[PDB]
Amino acid sequence: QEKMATNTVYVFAKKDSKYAYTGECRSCLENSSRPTSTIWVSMLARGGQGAKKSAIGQRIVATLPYIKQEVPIIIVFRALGFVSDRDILEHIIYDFEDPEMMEMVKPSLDEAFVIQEQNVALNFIGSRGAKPGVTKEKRIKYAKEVLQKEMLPHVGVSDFCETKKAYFLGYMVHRLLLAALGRRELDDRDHYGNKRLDLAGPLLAFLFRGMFKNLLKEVRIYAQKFIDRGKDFNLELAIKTRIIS
Amino acid sequence: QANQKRITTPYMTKYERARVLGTRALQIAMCAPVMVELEGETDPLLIAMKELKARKIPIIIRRYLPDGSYEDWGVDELIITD
Amino acid sequence: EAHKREWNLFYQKQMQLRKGKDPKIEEFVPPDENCPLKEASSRRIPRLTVKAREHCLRLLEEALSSNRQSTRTADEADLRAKAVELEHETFRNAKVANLYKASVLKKVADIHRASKDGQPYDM
Amino acid sequence: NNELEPTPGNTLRQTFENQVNRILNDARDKTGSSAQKSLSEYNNFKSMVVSGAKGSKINISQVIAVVGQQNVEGKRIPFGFKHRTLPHFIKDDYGPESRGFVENSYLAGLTPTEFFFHAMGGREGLIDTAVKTAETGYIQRRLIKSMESVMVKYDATVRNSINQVVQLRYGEDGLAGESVEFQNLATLKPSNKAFEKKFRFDYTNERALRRTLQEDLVKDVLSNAHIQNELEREFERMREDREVLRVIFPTGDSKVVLPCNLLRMIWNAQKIFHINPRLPSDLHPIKVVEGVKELSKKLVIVNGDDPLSRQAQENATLLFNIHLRSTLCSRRMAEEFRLSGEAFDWLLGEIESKFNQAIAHPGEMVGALAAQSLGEPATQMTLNTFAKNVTLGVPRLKELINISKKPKTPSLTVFLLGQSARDAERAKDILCRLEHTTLRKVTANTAIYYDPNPQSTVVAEDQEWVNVYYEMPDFDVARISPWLLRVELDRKHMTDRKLTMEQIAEKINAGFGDDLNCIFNDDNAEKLVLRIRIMNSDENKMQEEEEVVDKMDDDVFLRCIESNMLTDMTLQGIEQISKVYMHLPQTDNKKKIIITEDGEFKALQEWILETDGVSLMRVLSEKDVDPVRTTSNDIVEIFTVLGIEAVRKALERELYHVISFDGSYVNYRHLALLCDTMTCRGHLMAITRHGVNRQDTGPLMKCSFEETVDVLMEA
Amino acid sequence: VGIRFCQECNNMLYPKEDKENRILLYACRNCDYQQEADNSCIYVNKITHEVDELTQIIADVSQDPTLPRTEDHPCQKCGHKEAVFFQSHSARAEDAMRLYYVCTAPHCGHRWTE
Amino acid sequence: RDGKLAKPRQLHNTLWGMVCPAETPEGHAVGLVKNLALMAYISVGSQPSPILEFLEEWSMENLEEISPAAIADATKIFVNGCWVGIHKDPEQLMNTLRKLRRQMDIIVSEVSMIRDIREREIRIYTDAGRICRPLLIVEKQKLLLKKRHIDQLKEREYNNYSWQDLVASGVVEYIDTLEEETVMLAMTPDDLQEKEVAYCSTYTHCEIHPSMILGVCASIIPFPDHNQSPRNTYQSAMGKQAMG
Amino acid sequence: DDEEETYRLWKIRKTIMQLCHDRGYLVTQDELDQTLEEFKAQFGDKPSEGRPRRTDLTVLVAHNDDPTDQMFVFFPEEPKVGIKTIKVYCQRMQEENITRALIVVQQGMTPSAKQSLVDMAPKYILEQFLQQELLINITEHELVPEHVVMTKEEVTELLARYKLRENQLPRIQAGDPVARYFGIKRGQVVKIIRPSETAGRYITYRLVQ
DNA sequence: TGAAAGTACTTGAGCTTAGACA
RNA sequence: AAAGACCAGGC
DNA sequence: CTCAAGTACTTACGCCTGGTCATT
Ligand SMILES: [Zn+2]
Ligand SMILES: [Zn+2]
Repeated sequence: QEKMATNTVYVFAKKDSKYAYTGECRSCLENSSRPTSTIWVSMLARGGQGAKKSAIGQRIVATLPYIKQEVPIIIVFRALGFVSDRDILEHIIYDFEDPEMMEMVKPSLDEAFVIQEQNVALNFIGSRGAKPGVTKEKRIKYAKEVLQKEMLPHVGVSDFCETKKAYFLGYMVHRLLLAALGRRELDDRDHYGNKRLDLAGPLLAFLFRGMFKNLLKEVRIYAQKFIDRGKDFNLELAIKTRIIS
Repeated sequence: QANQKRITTPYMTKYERARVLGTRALQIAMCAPVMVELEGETDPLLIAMKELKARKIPIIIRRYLPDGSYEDWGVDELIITD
Repeated sequence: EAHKREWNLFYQKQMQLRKGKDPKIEEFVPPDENCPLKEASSRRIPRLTVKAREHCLRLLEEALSSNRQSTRTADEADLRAKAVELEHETFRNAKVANLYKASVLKKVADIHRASKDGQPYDM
Repeated sequence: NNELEPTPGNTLRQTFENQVNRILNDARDKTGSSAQKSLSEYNNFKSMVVSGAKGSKINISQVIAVVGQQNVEGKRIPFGFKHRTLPHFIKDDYGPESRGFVENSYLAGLTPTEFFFHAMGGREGLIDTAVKTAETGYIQRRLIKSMESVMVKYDATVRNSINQVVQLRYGEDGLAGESVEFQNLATLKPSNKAFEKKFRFDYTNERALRRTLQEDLVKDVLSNAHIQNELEREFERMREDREVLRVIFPTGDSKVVLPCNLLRMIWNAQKIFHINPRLPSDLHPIKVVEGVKELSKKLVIVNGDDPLSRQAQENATLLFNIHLRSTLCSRRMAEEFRLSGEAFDWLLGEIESKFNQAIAHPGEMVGALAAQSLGEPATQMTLNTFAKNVTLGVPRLKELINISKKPKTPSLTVFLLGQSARDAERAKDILCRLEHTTLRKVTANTAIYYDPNPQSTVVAEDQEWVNVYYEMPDFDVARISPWLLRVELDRKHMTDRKLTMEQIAEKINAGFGDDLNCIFNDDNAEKLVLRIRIMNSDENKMQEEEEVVDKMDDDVFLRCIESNMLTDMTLQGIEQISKVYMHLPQTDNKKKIIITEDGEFKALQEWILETDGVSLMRVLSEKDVDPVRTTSNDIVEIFTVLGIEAVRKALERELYHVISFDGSYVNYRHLALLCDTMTCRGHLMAITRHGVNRQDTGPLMKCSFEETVDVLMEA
Repeated sequence: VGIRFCQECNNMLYPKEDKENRILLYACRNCDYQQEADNSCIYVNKITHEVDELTQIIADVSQDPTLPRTEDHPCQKCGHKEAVFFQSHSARAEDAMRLYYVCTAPHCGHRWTE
Repeated sequence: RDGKLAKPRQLHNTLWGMVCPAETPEGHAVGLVKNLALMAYISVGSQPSPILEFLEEWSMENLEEISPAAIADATKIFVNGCWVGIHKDPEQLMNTLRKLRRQMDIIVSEVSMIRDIREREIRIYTDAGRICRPLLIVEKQKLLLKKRHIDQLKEREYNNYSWQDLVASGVVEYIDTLEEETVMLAMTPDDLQEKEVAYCSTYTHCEIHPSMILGVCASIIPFPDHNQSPRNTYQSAMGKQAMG
Repeated sequence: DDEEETYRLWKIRKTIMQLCHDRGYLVTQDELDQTLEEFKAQFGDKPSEGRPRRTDLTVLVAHNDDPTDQMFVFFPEEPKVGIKTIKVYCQRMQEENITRALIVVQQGMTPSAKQSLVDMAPKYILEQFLQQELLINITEHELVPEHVVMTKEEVTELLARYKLRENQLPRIQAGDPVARYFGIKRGQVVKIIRPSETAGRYITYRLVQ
């Protein structure tokens, strides 16, 4: 079965979408768990958003998973613990001797004027989660977990992978900008170098992962229903090989 | 409408010819008396065709006008296309 | 088409406030005593002071004098009327002040060019 | 090395590709001609091609000489890899081998790269065949269900299920499309001198009459003045018919479809009765005239003695009567055909019988027949249309059928009235006055500087005219805004549209009030530079205390001003007109056809304008644009501008174009029925659920078309 | 034309106007920092963007085996015979089929267009 | 399959030698169902631990210890999509990686290594599902496949010398698609490698035989290059129905 | 510029008088073919701060059959016509006792203006026409065929001949540009004569609703 | 891993005022 | 076996 | 109260052959 190659950065341009140039990375973590968590980084065409865009085409924004609508890229970068704009630009822009790309990223910095703290950026993201947390701390925790675990898991998942995530997101924004300059050709979907083939191995692996997970869920259910007595527990009657078979 | 002031084509349409031939053939195959003389004709369709060529089919075609009126044309009154 | 009214409103409201209080400021000065300007008391071109038209007339006069000391025309008495007529033609052909000044400067070059072409500046 | 100049309307890449394609196509055509010239008479490929059983000349060319260029999506083989077609080729190789031109032929065998490129080329045809069929079938179903109840009633008026009149007579002439053939009027086109020489029957000669007419009839023709009067009346009526034809048929298209073939039965009468052209005829010309006049009465499409019925009959049979009087003319009978009297009577009888046979039979299901006759060619039509580009084939037919509010390529052809039609400079002037040219299209670069005092001129080159301009009684004394917006105008784009800074500054003033300072460099320079400031100061008042919060600091206010100028300045032309093309047409439909002083039809090559994007109202209102011939391919704006009958005609034209582009022919009555059923209720009714179910037909009629339960709920 | 950064919070400096002295000032809005603006220009827009590609062209491109190379045009600096050539290789480059040559041989890295 | 988008269905330049061009089903599935080429091999997957360990042992720099000011001139290093760091000498790194894959010490022959010179990226893929085909290796203008290899393969029986030993000798290399982007191939050695009117001199790989681009069903066609490509497709789809 | 507006006024007046002639109103032959120079001399060249103020450009015409009904063409000076303008202009309308008049708007009308326009049907009828729509004669376009307004007797004869009820005829909405051109109200029938390449001439009747 | 479009709904906005004569 | 889905294939 | 500018439904060839599978 054909499918898009995972963990790599692609840039596509839709004819009628509100995004002029869209960069996405279908990311999976070593195929160990979860199907895929994919992230979009796009540029808001040319039509005015009320009060800021009056230039050659800018306002890079992000679409995080489990977030209903768009989030500014600089706010996401600040949510990773990077406060100063120069560090964010260093992660995004690798050489400051090129002024045009800096001019294009400028209004994305302009949007994130209001959000200047890491914690307030995390609250900004968390208030835009699947369900808004009642308290500030719950939203902070939810946003931190989304940023750390589900958003771009292939670069890293555990704690201090924040710097690696920031570098990879900067690379994403850099590729999107390079597409905006036209210095890089738009990626072709039909290019077979961007496609992977799921043979018997990967397909049976995807099947067996969920099947064994369901087996473990049933074992846990049986164990919970049999432990309330407190008598004992035996595995042989707790396992239904019928599930996998 | 009345026999006077009839306005349709005096030619009989191919649809009228087809339906009148089918109806006459069915009647003939259901023991109706034949009008034209038959020379060893056991097939009702050819009998009906010969009847049409002789203008002896005892059928009048009621041509419905779009306004709800109608006009009665005998097969003999209509002139055969062939 | 929706943004046209939006931009019009935004521009007009953001530059109207720039005008500040007391927006009357007209004080149309009449021709003082001897302005060599046909229909000098004309308000057709807004913010076109009479002294500005006199300055343009003097610039045209200097251009015609430079042409005079390159082609040896008759005298200055007719050149005064020549400059007045050129200024009046430019004024009629102009509708706004900056365009009038631009047309005045455009004629001056043509003249100087003809003086460089050594030929008299004809009509 | 950049010696290739760009053809107007095309980028350098487009012109280079056009040149390469022209070279390769010319090479392939030359090789094919050389190969076909080398085939012997015994060659079986040639034997099959000349017979037309199967194959074609290009087939022999591909087999023997050269397969030819392979195209994907109407273009040369793309760069699937990084700036290279296949890894075997170097990057950025635009040569014929690298981009898919197959030098070898099928007999010689393709090289592996050529084999893969040919596989790609054939994949295009395979995909088109597999994918267009569904949409063509859906189009046929929609057309059928729209027309399925349209029928010819017994009064020959074509009516739908609700008895609403679609056409007064089927095909506007009342006759079926099976018996008609192509015929030439032979009266439309002939020079007035030739028309008179051919159709007058000059009886004064007294030698031609002896040669062509029998000796007995010559004295009868000459002596009686009533004969001459009737003949002159016949010629006058024929001249009036000539004028009517020239009104009906511009462009001088003499090929028309008519029920019975006059020349063929004239020839049949010659052969049946053994007519000898070498001998004088015994046919009296007055007998010919009277026979024609009597025959015209018995060819009845609309029966009735009412003046309305008489006029309807005359209009329905006008073209055929004109052709009959042209072909059955007395002079033509006496000179060319030489028919005898009995032969002429038999010919009249045959004409009457065949015309009566050709009349459409009441009860004929014309709606479904027209819908199928329209949908059948759509199956053989290509889904793809690939320097004006217009959608053709199945997508264009879909756009016309649905009347899409936004067609993919809406174009508007424009004709010029005066000298601009012939002269190229005025045509370019109209081109520039029609094409939308905003400020961005003409300026090279723009920048916002800081000039605290105008005399400072932080930019050096602007010192001269700046110190020229600010040395007058101006508003320099007050707080002239220190923020300067400086724009640079591209000389090439400046002179291409024949624009000047006076026009641009006038537009700036009109759009932004007199409170905006604009200063420019009166050309004759090196940088068509224009300087603009935002002068307001405060009319020489006291500083500024407690300024309003939304002051919009002049730097970012100049930002908004510059953006608005660069985006919505509309310096010239009309909006929604992206690009206007200009060329001299070579096809007669776009050429100017006039009637000379000799009455002949001559075609004049005049410049015409094709636009990307349509605004019919303003283009028609524009000076020197021909208001009569200007038209657009999209239908909605024609409905909103010119009316519903203009929509009928334009939709018929668009359908005819999209059908006959490939060379196919469909009889006119089906197109007329489709356009009439679409333009029947007074509005543009779409052939789709919204418009077929919008009619006031029966609920069971609608429930068979795409709605079912919804229509039954409403009922 | 470019972007200048603060030195206290390392944020972006936006142009401000010094009313009292009438000089262009770059004032960060995150803090109170203000600095003198040397260039006196803020924004430059080359919409026709007559940009030079050789400034965007890297020298290691000469190491590409997939690129064509000719000995016809030598290096201006080192005079090496063999040089790799390629087209613009850039989108939105208007209409340009011109050739951008890169000199081969190690440590040269010279580039020129003709 | 109901989708009318005709773009994905088209035969791509990217499918050369990778998927059979002629063979494809007919109907709504044209182009969307593809059968493998004769020489095409699918990457099975490998843990990218030894490659990362070698990269760490081969200098380079991680992302945590990197200075953002010195990353512009350096070339980024990607392993299975994840960004591991940068390297300042891409040429020698790529040469050593190629040598190691040729001799199969640390990098298995399945792993693909790509150097995008214009964009300064280096991508190393150990992922499963990548499609790859073997290709001969060219050094200078001569093949690495010599007479002795063919002599030993002629006696392949009772020799214990097979395709694996040929690959382990650094003669043949498995090149996937996005590495085929950075490769330059020669059709046949006896024609495109020898000196002629100069077209290319930097050939790095040569195809085994061009007929290997065809699939199982399209390989049985005699003289398939003399046929119209749609007819080759028809014969390919029809040979599955041939009776025997 | 100013000459552009002069040409606009001349073209609008020419099209308006052609429209009035097509509706059976007495229009002098010289007025129909009026050169730009002749109009410029008659109405005084530049309209901006000049002789023609868009007033006295108004046209009063009389119907051929009866000179009493007449018709009197309109030219509001404002870019957008309001209630007060049409109110005083209807005061003129009642002072002259005529019934039929037009409306030549520069850009558009307020919704209240349109509602007041439709308010009285029998007392006075007024038709609103955009400035742009009058810059060309749509009836002269090659696509638009000849339209003839049928009298009630002709409509009755047509219905009796074909035995059709009124709604069985083809329709044309009153908002059609050609229908507006002839000032046709709902219930009238327009006779349409167009050439055909099969019969030579075809007459179509379109009921207006 | 990548419809596309036409139609039926809502929802927000949003525009000088003053009394006498009239 | 019944209708449901899926798949492959012919024109 | 009342106009243009966002959110929901609704549909995408014609048959024809067969084989397999889970529910019933
Ligand atoms: Zn700061
Ligand atoms: Zn060098």
